[PDB]
Amino acid sequence: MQIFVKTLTGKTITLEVEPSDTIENVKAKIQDKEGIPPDQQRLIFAGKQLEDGRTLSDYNIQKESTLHLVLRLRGG
Amino acid sequence: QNTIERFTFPHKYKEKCTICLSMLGEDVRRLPCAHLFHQLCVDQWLAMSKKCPICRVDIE
Amino acid sequence: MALKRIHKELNDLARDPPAQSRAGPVGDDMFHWQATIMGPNDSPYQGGVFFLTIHFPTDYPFKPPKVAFTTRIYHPNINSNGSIKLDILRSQWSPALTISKVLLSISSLLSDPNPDDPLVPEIARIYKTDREKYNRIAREWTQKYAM
Ligand SMILES: [Zn+2]
Ligand SMILES: [Zn+2]
Repeated sequence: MQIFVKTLTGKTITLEVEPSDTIENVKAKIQDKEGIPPDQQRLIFAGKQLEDGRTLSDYNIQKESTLHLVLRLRGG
Repeated sequence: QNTIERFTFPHKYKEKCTICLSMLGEDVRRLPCAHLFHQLCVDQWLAMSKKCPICRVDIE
Repeated sequence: MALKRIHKELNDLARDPPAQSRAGPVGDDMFHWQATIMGPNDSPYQGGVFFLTIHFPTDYPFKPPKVAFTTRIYHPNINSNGSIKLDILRSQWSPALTISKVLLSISSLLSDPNPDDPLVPEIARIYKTDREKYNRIAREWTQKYAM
């Protein structure tokens, strides 16, 4: 299943995921493509910041959903 | 500027420019990441940072 | 250049309001704006109306706007002078960003503070160790200064 992760500047990341994937797994996948460590990623869907311990199904995230990636960097 | 021309593709357009926010015959420049901008708009940015304003990838 | 892009944003903000906010020029001066932003729903700032000032640099959009709260607010990432701890206002600015995206970002930060990189260390500490107290005080300050 494909989902899209968009950054504030309008970059689109496409990820191959499963509904059973946890937010933490999703962050890891984002890390492999974009080099951003999970700890400094925030993922938002439908206005809510997603929690690492929940799944995509938990938040009712479906095929070709768009998630927003917010970076909260160290020393920032 | 010469580094800009070496690693980018300048041409005439044939979608909005995210830098000036005007819609794209006008002179545009395509970065290696494939993002597109008005040549003037983007060159001003590249002159102070060698990274695409959208995907933040260095053009080198 | 800056002026042209700045009226462009004005229309785009009027037609498509970001996160229950209002924003426009201080009368004639296009490089100085006033904005209001509503406290996010089911945050402790809920119900509040918060004032922001915005100053655009002469070489906008290649340098970030200066954006600060002028309403007092209790938040780990916003200090007593209204400075806001957002990467995009400092080092992560890009000309592909817009004031709309900044206002969106401010709203997201109100909803979900980042206590690990604070502007107010002691409020961050409360947020971490006693969230009930953080919510209470945030609500109290909202009632006192923003409602
Ligand atoms: Zn342009
Ligand atoms: Zn790019």
